[PDB]
Amino acid sequence: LSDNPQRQSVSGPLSSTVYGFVNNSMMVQLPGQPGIKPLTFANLINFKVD
Amino acid sequence: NRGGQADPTKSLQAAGSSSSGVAKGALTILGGQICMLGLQKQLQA
Repeated sequence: LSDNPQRQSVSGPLSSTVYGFVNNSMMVQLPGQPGIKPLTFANLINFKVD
Repeated sequence: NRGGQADPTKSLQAAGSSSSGVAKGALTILGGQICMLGLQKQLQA
């Protein structure tokens, strides 16, 4: 629940669980002058670990 | 105040520093293409 600008959505049937619902809801933007900061250092350090 | 070379391979040399290897993209496209054609053929069969 901490601010994670790279939060990935849950798609498909997994979107219909309470945990996935909370994860998906933690991303919607209210029209209240948004102040969440997109990360600035996200391209100069690449992690291709699979 | 008065005074007094065309190297396409270079496109792959940037894959380590600010990764820009287009060969990775070409490989991904080719793999996805063979995957899609084979999948279509198998589903049709």
